[PDB]
Amino acid sequence: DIVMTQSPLSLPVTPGEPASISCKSSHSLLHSNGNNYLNWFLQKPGRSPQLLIYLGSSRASGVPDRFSGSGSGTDFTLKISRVEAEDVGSYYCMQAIHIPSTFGQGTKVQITRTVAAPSVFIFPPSDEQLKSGTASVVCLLNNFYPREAKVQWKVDNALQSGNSQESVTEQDSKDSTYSLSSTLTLSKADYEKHKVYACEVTHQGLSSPVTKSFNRGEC
Amino acid sequence: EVQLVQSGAEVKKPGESLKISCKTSGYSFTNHWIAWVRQMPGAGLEWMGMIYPHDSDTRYNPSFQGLVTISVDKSITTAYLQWRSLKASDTAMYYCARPPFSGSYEGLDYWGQGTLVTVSSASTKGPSVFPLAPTAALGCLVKDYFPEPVTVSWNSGALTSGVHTFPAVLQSSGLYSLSSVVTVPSSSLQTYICNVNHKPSNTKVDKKVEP
Ligand SMILES: OC[C@H]1O[C@H](O)[C@@H](O)[C@@H](O)[C@@H]1O
Repeated sequence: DIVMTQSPLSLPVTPGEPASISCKSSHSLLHSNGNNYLNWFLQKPGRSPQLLIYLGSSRASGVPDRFSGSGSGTDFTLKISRVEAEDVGSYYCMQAIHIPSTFGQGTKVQITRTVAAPSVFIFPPSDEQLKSGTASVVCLLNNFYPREAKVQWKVDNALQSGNSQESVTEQDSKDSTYSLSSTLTLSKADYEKHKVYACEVTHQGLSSPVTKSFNRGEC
Repeated sequence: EVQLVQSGAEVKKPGESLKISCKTSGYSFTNHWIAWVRQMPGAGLEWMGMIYPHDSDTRYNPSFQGLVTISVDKSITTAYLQWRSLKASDTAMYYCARPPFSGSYEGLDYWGQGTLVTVSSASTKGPSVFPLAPTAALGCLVKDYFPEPVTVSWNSGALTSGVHTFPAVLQSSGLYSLSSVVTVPSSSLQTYICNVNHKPSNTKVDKKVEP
């Protein structure tokens, strides 16, 4: 099989600036008929791949003309002339000269923006859930940049570990930020043994860590 | 307009057969190859094989040959992908795809929206939906379901700005959980309703989120 090598696998870039991705095949994609059987695709989060360039250098219908492809033989390049915020996603090359068709591993384009602090919100467990004997405490970090962020749970000022999980959204297509949720899970029995529940957030956009908290039962 | 409309998400037991569908419209069905592509969760793309519907000519990836069969039904312009005996490793998203032009295979252009296949011994479990009560922030916690996926919208799709629906997290219980949040003007606190659908369990919930 033909091996497709993409580089870089991660590509930071600033809107307005040019960007370019390399795709190198182990074998020539140049057909006897003169065409290179190499297509480029963009796969945005939660969507199916979409054609950008086919047969080496033909822009597909509807693709903005800031996208272009070039190359021949084994070395190919996708070039974005002026990156937009909406271009975040993963980019793939695919060869169609040899069965089975094979893809590059994908290049994840990350959109650079200014540092942005999270807005932090804490949510006590609902009365409905507490009926059932479990307590989920949720801390939301909204619309921040860059992605690195530390969430520290504290119960009666005791540092928690091993009882929380985090989920992070993909970069927003308009403002290029991330959001994160952390869920602290305790049994109703453990939740009722304590009063102050707090999540402390550390992030580049914050001069000092920010703590949101509540007292159980008080509102 | 070209459409590749794939069948819905599937949960099957190991050892079972499975056939998923790709309903095409908007173009000459008989003279365009249809290819099938696997995407493992958060991974890349693997080409499985393809079929030319006119004469059901097929070409397979040798690593999938014999494990799957591709076929068509011209009378309803539909292509199929079939496993004789599902394995846990077949849990993945599957796409159908079509080349830019009729005739000889030149690569791919149009892609279907994908079909999620989950191969599991476990029974389906519907979520419990709990409120995250309130710029203010509010949302819904969709807890303890299996298999993926769930969908969440706000106010029947009328509220889209400021919504973040998080990737599901797999909990130590072996069940998924996810949260959906929205930021809204503090002054309104308007009626806010999260619409949760977990089709595998016929679970549908419209929770009103109030302070
Ligand atoms: O990011 C540019 C983007 O423009 C459109 O909105 C999308 O539909 C994609 O097809 C394309 O890649």
